[PDB]
Amino acid sequence: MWAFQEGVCKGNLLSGPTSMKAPDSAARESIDRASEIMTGKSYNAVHTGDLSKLPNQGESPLRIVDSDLYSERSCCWVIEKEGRVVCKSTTLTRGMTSLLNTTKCSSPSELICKVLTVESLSEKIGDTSVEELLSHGRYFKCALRDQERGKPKSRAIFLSHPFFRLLSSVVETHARSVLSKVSAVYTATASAEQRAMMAAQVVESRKHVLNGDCTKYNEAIDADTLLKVWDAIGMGSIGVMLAYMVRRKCVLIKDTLVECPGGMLMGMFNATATLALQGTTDRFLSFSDDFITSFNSPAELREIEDLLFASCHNLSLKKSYISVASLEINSCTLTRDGDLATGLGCTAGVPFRGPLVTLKQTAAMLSGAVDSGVMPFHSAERLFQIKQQECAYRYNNPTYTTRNEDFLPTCLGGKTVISFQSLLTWDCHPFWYQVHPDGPDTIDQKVLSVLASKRTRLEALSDLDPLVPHRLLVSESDVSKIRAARQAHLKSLGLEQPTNFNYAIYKAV
Amino acid sequence: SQFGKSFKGRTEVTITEYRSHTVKDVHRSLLTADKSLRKSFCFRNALNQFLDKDLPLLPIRPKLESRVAVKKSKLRSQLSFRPGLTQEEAIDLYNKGYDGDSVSGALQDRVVNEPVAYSSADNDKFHRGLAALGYTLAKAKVTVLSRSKWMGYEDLPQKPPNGTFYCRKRKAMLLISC
Amino acid sequence: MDSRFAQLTGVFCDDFTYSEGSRRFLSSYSTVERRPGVPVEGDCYDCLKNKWIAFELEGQPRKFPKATVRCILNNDATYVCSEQEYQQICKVQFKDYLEIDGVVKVGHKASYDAELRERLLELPHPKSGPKPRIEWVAPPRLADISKETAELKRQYGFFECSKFLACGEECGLDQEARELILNEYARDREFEFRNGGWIQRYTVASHKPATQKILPLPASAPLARELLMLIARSTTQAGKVLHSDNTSILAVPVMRDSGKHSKRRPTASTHHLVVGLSKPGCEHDFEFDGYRAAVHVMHLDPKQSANIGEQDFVSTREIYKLDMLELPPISRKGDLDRASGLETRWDVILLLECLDSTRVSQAVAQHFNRHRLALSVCKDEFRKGYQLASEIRGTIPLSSLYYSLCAVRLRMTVHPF
RNA sequence: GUGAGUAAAUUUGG
RNA sequence: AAAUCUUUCUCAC
Ligand SMILES: [Zn+2]
Repeated sequence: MWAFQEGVCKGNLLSGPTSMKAPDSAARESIDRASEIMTGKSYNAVHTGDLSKLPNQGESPLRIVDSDLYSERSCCWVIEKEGRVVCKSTTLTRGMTSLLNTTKCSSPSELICKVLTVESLSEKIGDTSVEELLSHGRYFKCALRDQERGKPKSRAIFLSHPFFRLLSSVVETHARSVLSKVSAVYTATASAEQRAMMAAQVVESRKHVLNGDCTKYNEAIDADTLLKVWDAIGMGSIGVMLAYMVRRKCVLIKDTLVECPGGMLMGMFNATATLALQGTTDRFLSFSDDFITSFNSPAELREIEDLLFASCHNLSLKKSYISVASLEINSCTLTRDGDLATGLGCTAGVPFRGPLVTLKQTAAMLSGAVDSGVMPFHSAERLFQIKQQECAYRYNNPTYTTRNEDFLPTCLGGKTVISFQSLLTWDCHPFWYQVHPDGPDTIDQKVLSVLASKRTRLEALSDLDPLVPHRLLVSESDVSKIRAARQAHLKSLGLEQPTNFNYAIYKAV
Repeated sequence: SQFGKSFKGRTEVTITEYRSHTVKDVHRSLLTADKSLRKSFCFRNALNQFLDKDLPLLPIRPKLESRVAVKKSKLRSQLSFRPGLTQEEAIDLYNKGYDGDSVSGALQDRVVNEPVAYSSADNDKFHRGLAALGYTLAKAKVTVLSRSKWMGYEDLPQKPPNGTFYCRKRKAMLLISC
Repeated sequence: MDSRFAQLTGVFCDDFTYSEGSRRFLSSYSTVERRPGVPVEGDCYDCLKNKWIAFELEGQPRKFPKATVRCILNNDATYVCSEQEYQQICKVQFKDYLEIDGVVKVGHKASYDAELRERLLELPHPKSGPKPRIEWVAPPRLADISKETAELKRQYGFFECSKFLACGEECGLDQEARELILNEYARDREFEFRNGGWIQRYTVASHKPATQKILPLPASAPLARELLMLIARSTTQAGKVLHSDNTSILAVPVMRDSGKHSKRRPTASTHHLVVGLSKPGCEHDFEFDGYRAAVHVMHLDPKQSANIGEQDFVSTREIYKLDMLELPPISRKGDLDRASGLETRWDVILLLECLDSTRVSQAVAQHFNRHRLALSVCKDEFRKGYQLASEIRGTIPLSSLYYSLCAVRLRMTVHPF
């Protein structure tokens, strides 16, 4: 049916693929591709472009954001029981805490300063040294990549050591700053539509467009290229250490360590990889492996191909095409004048995940579609009515409801089929407010959140004064004192636990 | 003495790390959303409770009526800018007993960019989803340190040269810099 | 005590009074303000609170007594202090950004930089590699798509029946007959019976993929929504016959036969065998008490079942129909047939897309979108984007890929672009 | 490697 | 047995 669409359709209506296939095969093939590229027989991994038009941020203070150093994402922790390296998977928060415990350090900034300040690689920084840190930071673990539409085969992501993550965070922050400075496209966070509009404006002055993709992007960005870019932007010893760890990286597949000297593992240094091409030439609008450019004559196209080759941005011959009447970037398709291309485009269907979550999500999707030119409003209203009918067929059993109120949705025992326009313009019973995309959370969302939320934990450090930074050092006594002071102040007001604060109600009055 | 085990070997840790160690991880349920909602009639009980108790206390909102003629145009990014709170009212809100985390979140400005291809004569901003129909949206740096009496602090005089004092007109500690 | 903070201390307390006129903070770096006859325990002394204040850079602790209050100046122009008051004073006072020596900079060079660079140099480096010769030609034509479809068909062939895809049509039996047939089929396969439920026990695996072939298209899929809802219900209700308005299925857990002490209940990872009924007249016919029906099985992964059971067939069909061209009639093998073909078979194709958990049709659709938007493509390379057989394995995904290619061929044949 | 039992997915979706 | 290294429950020693 996607083949018989009048306009552009990516076939995103159904959910993405699923699989529990182990990631060992994907990682093994990725490492084999990297090894093949290293021997210079498949693609190019040697950077030749001149990265001289890049500002040198050598004097910029080393800025570390601690928010991204702690998270629930998985990471690899390395131990040396009897001289043999053992790799375990643990939350990034636990990994960072273990790293800080091994080398006594109040915060990651102190660890970075100590690492950069020692006078030798064997000097102790606690129960470790820079040599040991570098040796342990080259170990990675394989995991299954998140499923995405259009990729039936499972892909592999790689979890790194906390030290590697810290250095990567620093270099990536500075590389993103340089990228934002070099061009206005990467201001802070450009969505697909914003990038598409900017590209349409940029490439309007030429005839042909070169909607293109880079193949084997992660396997072709060598440690040499990363070090070259980092030196160009002035990364100092941090860049050298990171390049050394990348060159010596080892991946634990199943139960064996395999060497992968070639390329990088996954999209870790996206900013640096983009900066390679961007500093090579001001002719492309590239976001990692996705780029777009325009040309007028075959000689210009040959120059573009040579520029891409010299920047280790090997063109993907399978899914790169030349267009004259359309532009395409990050799945967003636009007309040369800037208008969104007619058709469904990237519209995605809403799977059944609850009586009211489904309605809220389909309402949000239809609002997004109608706000653009995807479909007229009447079509969206008909689709909303159809979805309400489907939800009624699916959720109108006693196991979900025992009510027969007139105002209730047909799927919860009622006999109300709210018009899409009536729902959007707050013209319904208050029970329907939760179904509005901007309305409060639905009953299903709260129930599922409670289910998810249902260890010898520490003393909770919530309800903090907004004026205290999160980088302040606190001991056990400090936490207890803060809790006691907050409780005493709340009691002085004759009040229980603090009342929830919502910005909308505060602005209303 | 969990502090001595989670942070073994360190007596002081940053607030970020300590809070990261109290996130209360959420476990990925192995069942679908439908089966989870059916389990123990949790959703049915929640719906009964909401209808009986929560629904009557809902602050009924007004219905949108303002409309303007619109015509299809190029794709644009409609920008909604919600300002964040400032130090003064943030301190006041925290002192009054509101949750500190919520106020901390509200101190950050919010920017919403929405792709819309629809324009009006006056270039009005439209509501969520209602773009086709045309529903429109329309010296001394005295600093308040706190709204409480800190013990053993000098009272604010007529001409506070540069110190920190207490104000009687407004129940707050004032820092008079410069 | 460090001499790099002297100036920083001076600006920290310009003219700040504490009692009536006297300056609140005494700077230890100035003799006139320094307190004689007492050991110095910090950068500055506060007389109201009788405390010592020390300034440190980010991650650079100084040697001062624990009693001394430390005010950290972060690299992002943000200050921290255990005492809110001193934090505010420093925040307002240090607006004039004055760089302090010792601040760590991203360009910092460690004493081991040369050694690490030498180690990197001694390590292996990549070779250049060949420059591709790119030829830009017109996109593939109908002939190339027909060639790809014919290659797939001759390489894999067709099944005699539609297998589980026939379960989207009525089997011609009532609820009682359907339940009896399913239960008697489960008994015939010698499935274990326990706690009123069926369990399929296995001991050894051949460790080879099952035979792959293309499924012929049934005439229509009237019971697509019913079947998908039944699978969604069976995600957890396994071992007993599930009934719908017009059809039934039986999802039996697949468990290892360890021995006398064996697994007795399903767990999160336990696979299912979904057994469904369709009209008889194929190899998989089953008869009991005069009731005859074709019994077709599908081995489903729990993630596969969860993904399949959540699809919205009707809404997807309507969204596709919003801006669709005229769908032609097609034959059992996805070939244009204006004489005896049926337009309802397209519904079946959609149902197949819902049943295929790898969604290779999504990849085919993305490539076809590129094809329709392309003026020129790389010769002999773009055409190798519809060859997705290596990316998938199984009868259902193979059939889905074949019929996606057939849909592309039909679009090019009937509505050329 | 040996032995034994059989909290969690059925309760409750036409 | 199948969309085939997946269908791998608990306890004690
Ligand atoms: Zn058959």
